[PDB]
Amino acid sequence: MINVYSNLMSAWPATMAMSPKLNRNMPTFSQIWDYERITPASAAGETLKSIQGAIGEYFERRHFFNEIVTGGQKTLYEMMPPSAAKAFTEAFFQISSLTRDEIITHKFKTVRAFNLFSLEQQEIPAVIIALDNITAADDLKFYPDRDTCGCSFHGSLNDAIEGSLCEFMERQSLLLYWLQGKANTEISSEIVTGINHIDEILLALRSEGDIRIFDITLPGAPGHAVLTLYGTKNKISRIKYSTGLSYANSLKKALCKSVVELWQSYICLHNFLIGGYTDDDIIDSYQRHFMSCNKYESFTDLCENTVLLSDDVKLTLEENITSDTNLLNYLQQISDNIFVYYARERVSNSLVWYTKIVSPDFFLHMNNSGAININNKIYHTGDGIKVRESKMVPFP
Amino acid sequence: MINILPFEIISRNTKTLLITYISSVDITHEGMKKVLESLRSKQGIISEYLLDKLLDESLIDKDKGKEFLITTGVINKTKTSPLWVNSVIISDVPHLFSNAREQWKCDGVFVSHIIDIKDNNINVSDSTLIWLHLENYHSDIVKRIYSKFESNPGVAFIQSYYLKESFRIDGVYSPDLGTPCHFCHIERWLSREEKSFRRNEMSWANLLQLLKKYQMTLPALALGESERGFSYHLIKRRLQELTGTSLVKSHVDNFMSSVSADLITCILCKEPVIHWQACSCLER
Amino acid sequence: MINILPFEIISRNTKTLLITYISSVDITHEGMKKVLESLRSKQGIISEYLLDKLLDESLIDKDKGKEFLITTGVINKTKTSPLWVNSVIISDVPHLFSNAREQWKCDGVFVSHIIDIKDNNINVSDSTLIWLHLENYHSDIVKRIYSKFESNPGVAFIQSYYLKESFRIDGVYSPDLGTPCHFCHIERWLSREEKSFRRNEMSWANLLQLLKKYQMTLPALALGESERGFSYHLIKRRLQELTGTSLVKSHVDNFMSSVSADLITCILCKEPVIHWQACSCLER
Amino acid sequence: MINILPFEIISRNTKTLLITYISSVDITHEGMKKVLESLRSKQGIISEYLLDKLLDESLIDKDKGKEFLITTGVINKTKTSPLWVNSVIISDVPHLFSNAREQWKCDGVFVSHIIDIKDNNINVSDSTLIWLHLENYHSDIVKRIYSKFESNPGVAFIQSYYLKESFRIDGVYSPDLGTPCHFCHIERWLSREEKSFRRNEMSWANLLQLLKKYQMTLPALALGESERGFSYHLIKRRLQELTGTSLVKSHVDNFMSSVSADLITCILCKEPVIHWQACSCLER
Amino acid sequence: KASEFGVVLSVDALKLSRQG
Amino acid sequence: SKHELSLVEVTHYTDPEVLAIVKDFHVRGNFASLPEFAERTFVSAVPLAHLEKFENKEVLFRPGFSSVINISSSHNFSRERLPSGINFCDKNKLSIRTIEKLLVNAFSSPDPGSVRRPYPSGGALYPIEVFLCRLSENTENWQAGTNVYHYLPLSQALEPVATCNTQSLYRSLSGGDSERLGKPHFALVYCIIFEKALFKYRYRGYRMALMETGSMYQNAVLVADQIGLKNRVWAGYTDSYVAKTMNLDQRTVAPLIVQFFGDVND
Amino acid sequence: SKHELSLVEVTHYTDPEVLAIVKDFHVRGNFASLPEFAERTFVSAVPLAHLEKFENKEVLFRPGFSSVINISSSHNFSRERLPSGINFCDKNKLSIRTIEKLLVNAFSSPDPGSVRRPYPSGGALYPIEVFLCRLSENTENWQAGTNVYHYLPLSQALEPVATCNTQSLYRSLSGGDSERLGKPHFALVYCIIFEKALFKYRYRGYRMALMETGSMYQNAVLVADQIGLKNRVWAGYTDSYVAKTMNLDQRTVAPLIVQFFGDVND
Ligand SMILES: Cc1cc2nc3c(=O)[nH]c(=O)nc-3n(C[C@H](O)[C@H](O)[C@H](O)COP(=O)(O)O)c2cc1C
Ligand SMILES: Cc1cc2nc3c(=O)[nH]c(=O)nc-3n(C[C@H](O)[C@H](O)[C@H](O)COP(=O)(O)O)c2cc1C
Ligand SMILES: [Cl-]
Ligand SMILES: [Cl-]
Ligand SMILES: [Cl-]
Ligand SMILES: [Zn+2]
Ligand SMILES: [Zn+2]
Ligand SMILES: [Zn+2]
Repeated sequence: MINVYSNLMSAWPATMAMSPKLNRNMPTFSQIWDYERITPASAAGETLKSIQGAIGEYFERRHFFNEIVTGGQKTLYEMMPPSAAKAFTEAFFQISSLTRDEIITHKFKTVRAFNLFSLEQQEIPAVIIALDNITAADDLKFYPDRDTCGCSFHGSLNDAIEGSLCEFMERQSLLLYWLQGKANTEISSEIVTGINHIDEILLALRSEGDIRIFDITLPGAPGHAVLTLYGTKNKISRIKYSTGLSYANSLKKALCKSVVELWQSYICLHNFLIGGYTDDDIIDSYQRHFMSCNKYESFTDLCENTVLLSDDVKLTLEENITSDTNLLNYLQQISDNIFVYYARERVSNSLVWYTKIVSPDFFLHMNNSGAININNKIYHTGDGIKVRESKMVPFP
Repeated sequence: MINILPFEIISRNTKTLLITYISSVDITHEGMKKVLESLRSKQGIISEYLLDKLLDESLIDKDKGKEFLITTGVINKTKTSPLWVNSVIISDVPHLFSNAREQWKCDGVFVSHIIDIKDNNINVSDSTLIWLHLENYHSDIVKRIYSKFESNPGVAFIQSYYLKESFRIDGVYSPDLGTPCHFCHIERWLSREEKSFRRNEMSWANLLQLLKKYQMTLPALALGESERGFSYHLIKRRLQELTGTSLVKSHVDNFMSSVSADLITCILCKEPVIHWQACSCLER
Repeated sequence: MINILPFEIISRNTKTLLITYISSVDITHEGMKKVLESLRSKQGIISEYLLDKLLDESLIDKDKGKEFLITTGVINKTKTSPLWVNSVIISDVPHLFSNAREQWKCDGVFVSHIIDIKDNNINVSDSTLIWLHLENYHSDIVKRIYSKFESNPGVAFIQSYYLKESFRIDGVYSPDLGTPCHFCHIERWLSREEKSFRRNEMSWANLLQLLKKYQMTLPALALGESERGFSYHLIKRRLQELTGTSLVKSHVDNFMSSVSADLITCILCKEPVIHWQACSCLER
Repeated sequence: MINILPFEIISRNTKTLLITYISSVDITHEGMKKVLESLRSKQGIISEYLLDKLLDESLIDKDKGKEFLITTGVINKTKTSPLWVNSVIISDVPHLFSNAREQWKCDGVFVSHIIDIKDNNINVSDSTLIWLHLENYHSDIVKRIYSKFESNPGVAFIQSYYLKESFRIDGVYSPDLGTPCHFCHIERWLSREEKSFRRNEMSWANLLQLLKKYQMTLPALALGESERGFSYHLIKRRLQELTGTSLVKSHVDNFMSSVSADLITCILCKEPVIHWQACSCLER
Repeated sequence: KASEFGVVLSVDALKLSRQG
Repeated sequence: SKHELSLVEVTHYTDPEVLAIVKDFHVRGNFASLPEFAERTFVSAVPLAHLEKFENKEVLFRPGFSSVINISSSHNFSRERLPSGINFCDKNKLSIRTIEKLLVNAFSSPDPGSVRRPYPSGGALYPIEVFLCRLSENTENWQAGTNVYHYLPLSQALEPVATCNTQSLYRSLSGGDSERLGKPHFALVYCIIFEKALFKYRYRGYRMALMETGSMYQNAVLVADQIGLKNRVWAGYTDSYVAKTMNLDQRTVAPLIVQFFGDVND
Repeated sequence: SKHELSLVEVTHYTDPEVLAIVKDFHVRGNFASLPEFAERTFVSAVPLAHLEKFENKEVLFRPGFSSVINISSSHNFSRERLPSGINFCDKNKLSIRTIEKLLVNAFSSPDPGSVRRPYPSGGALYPIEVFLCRLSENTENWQAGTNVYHYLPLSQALEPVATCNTQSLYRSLSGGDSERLGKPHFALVYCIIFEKALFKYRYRGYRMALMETGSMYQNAVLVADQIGLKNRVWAGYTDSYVAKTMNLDQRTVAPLIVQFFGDVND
């Protein structure tokens, strides 16, 4: 369904398609394929949200992978206020073997940004934002490992910022959980949500294997980052392990989105595997790594090393006194150095927005097997599990 | 009278930041925050009278206030009457259009001049749509027409050219209206090939970039009389769609749409054209 | 249930004629004239007990009298427990229906309430057909009504509204029966009205529009008293088909389908629509 | 048969580029440049003997040279004996086609004769496709052509004409294959244009008209040079699809179907029509 | 394939597959 | 399952114009057939009293003429097809063993390692799905409370589909004529996946898919006759209501025909 | 003949809107499939190299999940359906006795006084006609020079239809793929009479008629397997050309599917 096809020389991607499904209670899956300009973009959920999500995922990934042009070249201390420049320097000093002297005198390619709290306009290094190897090629020695953490696309700036904040919360929460093994609470694996498509997925997963659901929200933060985990020993199952993650203000909303994120990763990899596609078809190193984690030991390794702050397994999905504190206040207490990269483009009589929330006081990206700022305002080397500090989290 | 362009204001306590398609501005006057909050809720349209009232209520000089709103890209002042009083065709094949000016009057299309692209000293009047039609495409030809005429009052541009088996008609580029340009399409397309996650080593970008290096134009492939007659009619009808148009009773989507025609199947594909954030047409 | 069908009973000198849709009879029995006159002054449904009483009072055998009334087309007897036990009309012009509840009883149509869309705290019972009629259309109104009532056991909806020069009555939306909703209908008509020469509505221009909050109004011609009267009759007859005194049976392949009327030519077109690919009504 | 496909071979300084619909090649061999230049100056079909000679003259291995030319999209080799061995164009505006026979050879289209409809004693050979093109339509002209040629062994017909704001090309009428004739087509379009909201064309008003001698003219917009050029290209491409150098294959479900073009929007619609119930083409 | 005659710069893979 | 095809792979080739035109046509033949609409709808455009003249007749290539080449019935080696069952009665228990026998013989190869089926299909695409609906509490069940299953003819297995009660399913499948139908033990519902029928052959695929459905129910007629079940192919149902009750997504898949199975005694 | 129905009686109930809409749709699936169009047309929208992934697969109600109820193949009492014949060879003579056996067993009751058939039909209307096409001079004939016949399933008789030569018929039925087909002895052509399919049930009758066609060719598959004939159901023909060659009136009747029969040796 949909099935909009574009010529190779079109501005628009090769194919958009909404997949048919027999079961009215399964989520709709929509996908955009655009050769290997980017890897295919998809979303799942309610029909229209799935369509909107696939389009948004495509616009987002195309922007960060294919379309960034930098706005000049400046040193860190020319580019932003002094205490932001110092935090970047301390991030970059851990990422490469280069000296602080080399870091503070290097002229980085710049992109526009504003401080999340003060709205003070500045620039940040383009090398953090652009995913291609051309845009900020001469800065890659300082920051060789990039990814799309905190990236979002939407029709309004506030919605894009909200989307970026949610992803930032998700990934920072996931890395802390990965490194330390600490979660706030477990939600019952037999939980019933009342939402037909969520319960359909949960029942199917429970019948195929087993699940665990953890609230891994950054300690003291409002809202809820919910991590869903799946694993099976069943021989004829192609998916031995999968995961989903989502952050929202509502615990129920976060859990529902998390379940659908899991189903999405489960089914994409399942379809890759029954399609018989080769490893040469995988061009993304995070996707390659995730595929090599498709084994029951990923599930057991996570679950057996998880320690809960609360022993009581939650049977209901109510909020608590911390859930609705101010997220911006919470973040600012940790660090004033949180920035919003932004770009916008006219579409008819509207603007669409690309944003990325970036902080050198938090993890700059999610690959702790690569070159990462391991020492920051939420983690320091030796705090958590040693082997985890050199291994990438088993998450796509 | 006044089109309100899309924009955002973000506030944090007493800090306010305005972002338009072309600007990012710290808003520190209370009056201007109130003007912008009002315009943001109005949704595309306002009368000069209501804008003037809104400015007076917020204690902002009307002339300083409107110059700011126009310059930063919050509003544009455009006419109820037709945007373009006439059109000119600039081409590398001007002989194709040797009877178009006379013929197209009966379709209500008024083309005042056909101009050879090889002419040294091309002049174009105010409020004129410039149609640039090329059988031999090179990006520098479009760049030189843009540089010559972008500051002509009320000017707009449309380009037509050939890409393998397709004839493409770009959207309308209007500096006044702030619509995308030729390069918002083609340079963005080339960017996506160059910056592909995995480059296609047999990309058509290789041809286009090699033609730049070798100082060569991209020819239309084996056009005959019939392909040219087909192109001629498409040009006529597109011009007709742009005649008598303004923001008063013609949606911006008439301008921000391209038309591609497969010359083999004769099938037309009408597609949206959007701005590219990196384009130099936004440096303003 | 005994339904009184359309008829007249007329008299002049010593002559009395019964005329129904089925037959005409020169009436020569005074008692039966009396019965027919009393039946003519009643509205739609009559208790069999009162019919018997009427016949007894005119000294007519009940069986022979009933057989006469049935065979000539004065009454019929129905047995079937109906799917919706009641109808309500929700509207932005409730005054158009201020006599509908009492008038339409003589067509066997039970409308319990006329509800103004402006009312907060609108309640509807089990197994009710909800007719939503809008002169001033906005998609948010339909969404509010669905949001409130889609879960009501046995509910169904019909929506009516104006589009260009037409009056549209959607097919019956029944979640229990899995039939297409209003949004399935309005997308079918909006697609057909586009001058694309294509059944398929999807392209990048449409995909980009689907990013915005789904909402719309509809262009339509200004309504006069006669358009409202025509509409009123079509509503009545449609309700009558579904829940009232059936006068003409519908084939099973088009009984729940949409009905569209051109207000200029007065021609009707009855058409089943498919579920719209981007609609979530099926998933609820 | 060797067909030469669309391409250009361009040169500047020491750089030479081949561009086809399939590929682009930076040419570094002088002999192959020479071959490509000679092929570019020829029209459509070339004898394999001359191709071999061309390759021999440039000291290129014949097999390797041919493989290069085929794989890059310069030539292809076809094997199939075609259904119509020749085409003729019969028209009331034969001057519109006065260069068509010579031009269209480079699209692989063999048109043996342009015939003026005013000619008495028009002859056509076995297995010929007859294209009848009318600016000034009258049904009697079509009837005369059918009356003369329907019995010719292997004949087929295509008819083209204008109706309202459209250019119509009928599906191929082949008595051997049993496909619908012109009258089947024109009745389908006349029915669709009636504002009856009905697919079915029959009523007493239509039956009474069928009593008169079957004859008609068709209303249409006045044609300019651009409409004629557009039409000319569509004719060429249609003939090319059927009998010429195939560039894009057609699916078997729509290869012989009608093609209609809106002259305002330039949108094409390709549609199979049914045999008209009142037509006698099937019975002949 | 690479040839003695030149270097292939670009290919329209869809059309090549159909030249299936 | 070992033979799984994702519909994602199929939709890559879908022509959305073909799909829409086919769905538009298809829905013209859907019925609203419910007991509650009995007095306000009709099914037959021919009055009951005149139907006899149309039933079990031959139309001739040369009407009015009788010169024919007669063929002997001594070449017939076949059993008479049993009369279609009606007034079904579910008093006796019906085993899953009987239903399994129907399914594997009608739709599957005797060899479980083979992917060939006892009915052909254009392009070997097999776009028609068979669903099993349990309609009486006197029918034995595989999984307690699951009353709709999907038969996988290559895996030779049943996939659970729905836990609707037996009464809801019966109501949806039997349409207006449920009193005359009686009480069958189970039904088969044959469903078209639109995009699987259309993606290769376009419009002609729809025609091929409908024909395939008939080849499938015919195997079921023949197998049912051999195992002592009565059956009736049945078009008198409300398509959208059957789909909804089975939790089918009508954008993708539509029920073409229902086939009831059971006993006929009292 | 004793069972004759005049189409005059049928058309009295025809809705001309239904008829036109159905014909309009139907013709969208017709093909122009001829050897002379081989290099300018295509049939499959999927490239040959990717077709394997779609052939002989199962689509799942719960994709990605494998919890199923397995059924044993020990319940299967059936023979494997033979592979569909291809590269047919007509070197051996084929008797009218063999063709008669096919016809009476597939389409007729063993009792010649009965009007029931071995396949059911909505409303007992039987709107599908079977035509027999003789395709090789190595096929024996009933009437010298007549190569198309119409089978009357209740009379159990053949009506002469056309005296076109065997080569013209073969050309029309085999479409573009005649080299691969080879040389079958004969074909069955199944045809819908539009007004007979539509007059009672309206649009749903079209769907019923197409399904009925599949029940008919399936009986023929099964009977052919038992009498040692090979067969192939075939959609690769030019519908209007087949109709014309058989002298069918396309306003009334259209070929839905062709079925080739013969031997496969060399
Ligand atoms: C409706 C229908 C149309 C068919 N059309 C063709 C055809 O045009 N060409 C062909 O070679 N086979 C055709 N077949 C045969 C199938 O390709 C065949 O049944 C399938 O490949 C499975 O092979 P089998 O029958 O040998 O098991 C058709 C089958 C059906 C049911
Ligand atoms: C496609 C199809 C649909 C049918 N629909 C119905 C139906 O809705 N109601 C019914 O009683 N019988 C239905 N039948 C059964 C026929 O009425 C039956 O086959 C016919 O009357 C001949 O009777 P027999 O099967 O007992 O020989 C259907 C048969 C077919 C093939
Ligand atoms: Cl929330
Ligand atoms: Cl309310
Ligand atoms: Cl003459
Ligand atoms: Zn630009
Ligand atoms: Zn809907
Ligand atoms: Zn005709």
